[PDB]
Amino acid sequence: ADDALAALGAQLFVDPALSRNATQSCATCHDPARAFTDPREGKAGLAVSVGDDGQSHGDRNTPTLGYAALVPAFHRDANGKYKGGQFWDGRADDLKQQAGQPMLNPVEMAMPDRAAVAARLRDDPAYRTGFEALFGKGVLDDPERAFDAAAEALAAYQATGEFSPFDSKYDRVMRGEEKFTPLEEFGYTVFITWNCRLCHMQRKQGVAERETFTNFEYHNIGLPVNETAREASGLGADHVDHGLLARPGIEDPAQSGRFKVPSLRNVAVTGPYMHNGVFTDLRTAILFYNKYTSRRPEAKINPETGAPWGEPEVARNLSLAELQSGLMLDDGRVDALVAFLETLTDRRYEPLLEESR
Amino acid sequence: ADDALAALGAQLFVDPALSRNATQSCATCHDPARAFTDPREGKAGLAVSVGDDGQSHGDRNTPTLGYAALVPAFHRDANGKYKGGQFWDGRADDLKQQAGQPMLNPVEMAMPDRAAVAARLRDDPAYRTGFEALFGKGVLDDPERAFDAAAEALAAYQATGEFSPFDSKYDRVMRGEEKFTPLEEFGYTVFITWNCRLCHMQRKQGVAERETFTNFEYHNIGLPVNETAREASGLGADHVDHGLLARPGIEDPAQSGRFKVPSLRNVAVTGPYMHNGVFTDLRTAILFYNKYTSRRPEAKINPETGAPWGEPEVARNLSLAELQSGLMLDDGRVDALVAFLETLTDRRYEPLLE
Amino acid sequence: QETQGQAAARAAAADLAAGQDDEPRILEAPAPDARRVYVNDPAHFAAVTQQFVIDGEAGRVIGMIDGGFLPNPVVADDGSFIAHASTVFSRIARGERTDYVEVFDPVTLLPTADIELPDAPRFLVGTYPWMTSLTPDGKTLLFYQFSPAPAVGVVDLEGKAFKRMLDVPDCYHIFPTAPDTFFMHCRDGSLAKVAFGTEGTPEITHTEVFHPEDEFLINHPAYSQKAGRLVWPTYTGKIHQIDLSSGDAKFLPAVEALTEAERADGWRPGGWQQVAYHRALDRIYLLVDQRDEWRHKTASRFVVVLDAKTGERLAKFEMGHEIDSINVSQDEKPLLYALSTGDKTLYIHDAESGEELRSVNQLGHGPQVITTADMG
Amino acid sequence: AQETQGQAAARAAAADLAAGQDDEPRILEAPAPDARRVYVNDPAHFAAVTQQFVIDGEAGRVIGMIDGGFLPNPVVADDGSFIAHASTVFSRIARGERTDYVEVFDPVTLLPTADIELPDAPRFLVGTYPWMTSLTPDGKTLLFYQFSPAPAVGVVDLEGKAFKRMLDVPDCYHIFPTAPDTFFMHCRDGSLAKVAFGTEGTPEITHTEVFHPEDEFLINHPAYSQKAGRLVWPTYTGKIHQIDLSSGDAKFLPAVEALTEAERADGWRPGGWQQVAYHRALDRIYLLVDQRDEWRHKTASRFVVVLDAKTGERLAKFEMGHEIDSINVSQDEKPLLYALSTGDKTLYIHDAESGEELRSVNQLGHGPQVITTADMG
Amino acid sequence: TDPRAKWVPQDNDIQACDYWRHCSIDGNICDCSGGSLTNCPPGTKLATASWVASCYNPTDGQSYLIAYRDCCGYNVSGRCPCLNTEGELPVYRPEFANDIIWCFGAEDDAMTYHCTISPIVGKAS
Amino acid sequence: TDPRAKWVPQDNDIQACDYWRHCSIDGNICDCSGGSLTNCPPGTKLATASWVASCYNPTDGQSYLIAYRDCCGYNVSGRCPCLNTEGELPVYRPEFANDIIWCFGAEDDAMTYHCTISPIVGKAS
Ligand code: HEC
Ligand code: HEC
Ligand code: HEC
Ligand code: HEC
Ligand SMILES: [Ca+2]
Ligand SMILES: [Ca+2]
Ligand code: NA
Ligand code: NA
Repeated sequence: ADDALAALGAQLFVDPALSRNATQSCATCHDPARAFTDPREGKAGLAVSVGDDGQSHGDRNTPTLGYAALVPAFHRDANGKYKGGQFWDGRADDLKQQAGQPMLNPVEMAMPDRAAVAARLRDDPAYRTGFEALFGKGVLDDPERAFDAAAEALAAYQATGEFSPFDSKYDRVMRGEEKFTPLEEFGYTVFITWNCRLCHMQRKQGVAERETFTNFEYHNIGLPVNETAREASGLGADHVDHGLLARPGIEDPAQSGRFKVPSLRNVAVTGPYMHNGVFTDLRTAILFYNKYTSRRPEAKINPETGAPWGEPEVARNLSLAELQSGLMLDDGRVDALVAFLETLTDRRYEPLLEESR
Repeated sequence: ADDALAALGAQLFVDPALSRNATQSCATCHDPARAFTDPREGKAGLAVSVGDDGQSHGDRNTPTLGYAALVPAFHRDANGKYKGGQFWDGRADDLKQQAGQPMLNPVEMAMPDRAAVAARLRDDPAYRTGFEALFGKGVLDDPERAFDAAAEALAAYQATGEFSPFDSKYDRVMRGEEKFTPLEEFGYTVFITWNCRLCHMQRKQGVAERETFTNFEYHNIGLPVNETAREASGLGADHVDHGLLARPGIEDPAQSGRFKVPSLRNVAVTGPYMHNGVFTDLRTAILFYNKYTSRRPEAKINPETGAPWGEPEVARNLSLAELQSGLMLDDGRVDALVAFLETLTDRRYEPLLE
Repeated sequence: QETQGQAAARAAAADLAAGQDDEPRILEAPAPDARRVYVNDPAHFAAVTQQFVIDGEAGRVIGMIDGGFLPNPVVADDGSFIAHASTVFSRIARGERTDYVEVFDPVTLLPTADIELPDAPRFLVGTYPWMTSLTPDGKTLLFYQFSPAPAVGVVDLEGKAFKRMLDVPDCYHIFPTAPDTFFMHCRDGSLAKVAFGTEGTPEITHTEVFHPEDEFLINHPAYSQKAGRLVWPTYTGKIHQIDLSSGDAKFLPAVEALTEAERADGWRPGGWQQVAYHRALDRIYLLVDQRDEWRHKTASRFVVVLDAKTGERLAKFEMGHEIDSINVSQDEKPLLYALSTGDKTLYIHDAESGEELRSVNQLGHGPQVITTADMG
Repeated sequence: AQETQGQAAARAAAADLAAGQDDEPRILEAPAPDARRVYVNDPAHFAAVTQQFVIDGEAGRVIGMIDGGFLPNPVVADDGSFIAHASTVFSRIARGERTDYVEVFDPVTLLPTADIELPDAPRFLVGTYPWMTSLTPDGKTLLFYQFSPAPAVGVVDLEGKAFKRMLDVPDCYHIFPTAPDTFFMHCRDGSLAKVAFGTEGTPEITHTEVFHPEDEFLINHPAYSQKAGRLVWPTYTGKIHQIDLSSGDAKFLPAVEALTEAERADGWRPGGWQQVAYHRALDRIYLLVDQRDEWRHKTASRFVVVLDAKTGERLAKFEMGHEIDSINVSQDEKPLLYALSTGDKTLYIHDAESGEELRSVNQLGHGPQVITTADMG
Repeated sequence: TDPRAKWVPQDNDIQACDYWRHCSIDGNICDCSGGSLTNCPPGTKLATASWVASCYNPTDGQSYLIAYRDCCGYNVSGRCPCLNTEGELPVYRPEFANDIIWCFGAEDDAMTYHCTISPIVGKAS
Repeated sequence: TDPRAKWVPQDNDIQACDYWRHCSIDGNICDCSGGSLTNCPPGTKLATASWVASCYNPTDGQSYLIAYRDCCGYNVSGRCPCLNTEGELPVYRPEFANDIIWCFGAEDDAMTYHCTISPIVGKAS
């Protein structure tokens, strides 16, 4: 059952029959060979993904599903900080609430409704047998049950060790089964002494048992609009991605422009970066942080364009207290961090490291 | 000898035959019964004195001769402060060089010249004998010698115990013979802890053997012109009294407006005060020092006039480091100071206080 | 038995073991209460100084406030704010001088007002708590100016502005009785009542002379604003108690802290804040020891406690330490605080018995003045 | 044996009283700076205000003091003409608006003759390292290290009394000036960087070769003799790097061991604050050493080894007889060895030859750490 | 108490200079002036920078990474001063150097040193 | 060394708190911070105001008025601190009170206290 439900999810996950035109499965955009992200080229490069219709582009980068099962369900903590949830703006509560969405999203898999999804599941005798053994007879006859069952099978599948194996070098090193290179060890020291750790470590203090390099909080780090992705998405020149403020139920204008801190696990192989896939290279994502600390003019220029980073999409609610650390990362420290962030790659994606390198 | 000399001096000092009209002697202006100052009402009150001639008035107030003999001879000390000498502007070096000047001053005793002074000395058989025994035969037939020897007798006379008796109550208290009244003691304590002792004590530290409540220095304390005295002097309203700078050979502009710190001995009985007699009461003179320290509206007003003190006659070289002590003398402290100053009255003038 | 550092070690070990997460942050001091005690370190005339905020109950430092040269601390009886008149210089101890008043939130210790005092008008003197004083209404702060002449400055803590200087006669110390009036002690041995309008020469009334010229009243009388009791020792332990509630000075019978005998064997008050006054208990505490006439600022190893009404010795404590300054919490069952400048330590005593309960050491360089709120 | 200075004063005051000798109370001038003047700075364990003591080391007498702000860097012009410090104050003691500034002082009247604001609060606030603020050899420029947002060096013109410019440097530390417009720094990678700077323009930065492994640790208080261009840099183990900068480029001198291997085998290590002094005229190194665990390297030491800087030969091992944090020597012949104890707040003044304690100056603040002497001869 | 002896951590009193987390602290322990083991006192401003050390916890046999942080904007507390240097490296390895005033990132530009906190941020490898 | 005992003046060492002229000194002896018995250290500013005391000179049995003057405009010296109170009256008798910072009349309006000199201004009474 705990195995069988994940097993059913495994099948759904790769089944393109869950898309309108049958071209697209979860695996299409969350490609297992690419740490569950989208290797496909669209009108905005790798920044945003193309739906089942073969034309529609999303407005956000497709995030890894690796370690997404470690994120807590979305909640407000006692200090008034929102934490957890799924999607960049935390608008899904958890994996199960997220799962049905790509399915019905006309920009993604674009099934017209629950009833069309159920009908798909029905046509396959393996589903009828797999679903019925877990959820009961006639489950596939009830669109609401079938759709929820599918979401739960998918959520259970993403919670398996296949998605969060913890077998990165970093893990191996924390187990004492090996050591960091000197560069890696310095990256690690920087990471934990500089401001990164104020957002990219599970805990404020103490040691986490299954660290995924995010505190699950929401921060506006002052990223500019990704012009090409925003063109591809068709959302308009006047459109503002309000991040967490777009979550239904969030009204507080202080949440405008804040996004979930992503896990750094497999960061090395899941470029391009940030919620709109604005930066292609890992080192560029790191350099971006120097714009709050460095006085050198170069710190204000995106190295990938040679132009200013650009005005923040949302100029208010910047995490200035954390971002303006009073210390700039020199290049030695940025190299050290890249090396440290690469130790975060799962074993099976270690071969992908060569091409990024 | 020094006795006989002083006794000749004593003869000359009360002799009006040393003035043009023989109407006036040293003692006329420096009246022994008024601590050697001038009791005579002139056109400007007692601010200034009238010469032999009847209408010539001075521009300075007649100082006491008591304790004048303790003042050192004029000199610049190693810190560059001029000290000592005689007259309010230090223009005489010592008593000897001073004595002659009134004899010859046309606004004072007004003898035309030394020889007219000599002739008057001959007229008196007592002087032929007195002078000749001290300075030798023919002293009076020579104007130069006669005049210098007269100045010497006067200087010797002013150096006697009679001019500087050290028998004030202040002196008696410092000898353990008597105590100060609580108020006198308060005033003494105030005098020596406030800025007064920065100028009106002989030494900077240690104990003086014969204190005369002056360091013999020159200071411009910023005094205004004396209105009537200046008019009476006939020196004109264009005139500036530059104090020490008027001493020949003092050329340094910093000394303009500076006057010798008077001895405060007998100060209670030698009003009016300051180089120009501008303040009639001792209290007023004490209060003048508050114009530098006090913020209060009364600071600014001469209480004898009810009006602003007046601009300094000489607006520069004010002794500000000293006068601006930061502290104001209250009523009680000004009381205490008057009480303390009265203890500087010599015994024989103790009856002059009321 | 467990010290505060030890309990802290254990709670920390347990949060680690349990994997408990907590956010590193800025603590708030515990709300001001009766047992809070403030120790001002005038630091032997150092140009900067510290005030320690101390939980008298735990004997724990719960915060600190920096001050300038010989700052005058004030503590609102109601616990709603602390303030001080302080003095800084643009180059440590030299250059342009700024006198100012700062008002602090008593839990975050953040400054809530910073009020420049024109023309550098503070009296710079070893710290006499009553040289700067809050009005009962807490709306005004009055500070003494010695130079060029005795004067009193009026600070509006409500509009956060300096108002003006009051011209007074030859008098010292400031004991506010009301939002427009305060008493001072004069050189002629009276107290002067100063009532200040919004404008004009304040109206000034003298009491009768209440002590001889050769009788010497200490620099640190205890004054309880809420009781209006001005408690004032002389060098010999003769204590003038003055009732100031009613708006005028009723002179209370004079009392003696030491026995006519004891003063024959050389018992005298001595130290800094030589006297404490507990309002509700109506008690005087006095630092005493055997000393020469002219060692009146030295530490004392003994405290005597006497009824403010009768003058009967209620206790004599051997403090066990050289104590310069005493004060007391004004709650019931007060602590008697006994500050040693030399040990730099606040010894916190039970005021009833005199048992040493706890102490907080390392209180600056030469702590001198103990302040407490009167909250009840 | 012998008459203390307070006894000699009592005697002479008594004689002046007896003889009615007058004298004007005034402000003394300090005696002219000389080879035996020693400055002791008291960072006061991070206090917001601090003191420097001007000391006559011959008499063991405090002849002056200079106030400073938060963790000031003192400098003393080698020729005696002035002293200066870079300092930090705040408008409300330790909070509000920060003003970094440099003050120059007349070394006799001790009066400030310059007060130079440093814009944008650029000082490195660190436990006092003498070589984090440095005079050029001609005394006309003061260079101060900045760490935040990145390593940089501020240039201050003491002659025109103005701040000039920040220089961007690599990831490097300390400032050993060698010329009116050049200094060296030590880099994280184990090399030294030479920084040549003009009024404007990108500084000329050159790196020497790496001169120590990543696992050999160079202490924060190397001795640097500007006049000899000798940089004497101990490691944690008492191995001493010597770099000769006197040709205006770095020549690496042979390493000497301050401790023998028996001693190292038995846990002798350098330790303290200013662990090392260098007497220029004798070409001798003084190192505070003691038996200590390897991570107790900032604790006081009780011994000074004196070694010949050319051969590495040990010449003495002095038992200091006190807990010493910092040493330094006068630069004249027959030098004094100054032995400052932060714990005792006392400068012990020793004969550098025999190691014998000669006299001491106590009551030097709260946590005095830094001794500076001028090299005048 | 032999200052030169190998430092021996204890896990039983955080106000003492041998407490295990203080193995590379330099300054004053914030618990002594109104903060706690890992919080700043009222009125001071918590820095975001830190230097780190790996400190052996004799309670659990584990070494932990302790990222020290200063409480800034007040004159030095003067209470519970301590200086330990376990693993402490010279200023050129600033990550591990503890003479630096690590007040960077403190609110209001606070850079004066009041005291230091000793939070754990990870296990040591 | 017994602080409450009679003060015993000596005429043999001015840097000692029992030197005869320091009989009503409060603070620090200027001689220990580079002044002398009657002169200020360099850099400080000599006040013109003073508190006085009659101090007994053991050596001649005479009693001298010492008018203490403050050297101002530096932080307190920290050296040879002393507080004696022979003849010392409370603040409302300021002429004899020594808690006051007698820096009035100091150049440049210097009012911070550094140390105190002990010059004789007269014989007592
Ligand atoms: C491309 C058309 C996609 C297909 C098909 C699927 N996903 Fe996806 N995923 C996509 C994007 C563009 C985003 C981000 C959108 C946003 O608004 O933030 C996502 C996000 C998720 C997440 C959240 C992960 C996180 O927040 O870190 C999960 C758990 C997820 N996707 C799972 C998922 C499943 C189960 C799918 C098939 C049913 C599926 N995705 C399809 C892009 C696309
Ligand atoms: C909170 C103020 C943060 C601090 C400090 C740092 N990071 Fe961050 N990081 C943060 C967020 C909120 C995000 C997503 C921003 C968005 O809107 O998209 C990020 C992202 C990264 C990434 C990209 C990861 C990915 O796209 O999957 C990297 C590589 C990253 N951050 C690294 C990083 C480092 C190295 C930091 C110290 C220099 C650091 N971050 C600080 C939130 C915050
Ligand atoms: C009134 C006309 C006077 C007669 C006659 C004499 N003196 Fe005089 N004396 C008088 C004045 C107005 C002044 C000060 C004038 C000035 O220029 O400052 C003086 C001054 C002296 C002094 C100096 C005293 C001091 O500075 O304190 C001496 C010693 C003195 N006078 C003596 C003196 C003698 C010996 C006389 C007879 C020859 C004599 N004076 C006449 C007023 C008058
Ligand atoms: C130097 C700055 C002085 C200080 C301080 C004080 N006094 Fe003075 N006094 C001074 C001078 C130079 C003079 C003569 C000024 C002039 O131009 O005439 C005086 C005068 C007096 C007098 C008048 C004496 C007389 O007329 O014979 C009195 C009574 C007096 N001074 C008193 C006094 C007191 C009480 C002071 C402290 C408050 C004080 N002086 C300060 C020089 C200086
Ligand atoms: Ca990505
Ligand atoms: Ca007169
Ligand atoms: Na793009
Ligand atoms: Na919303």
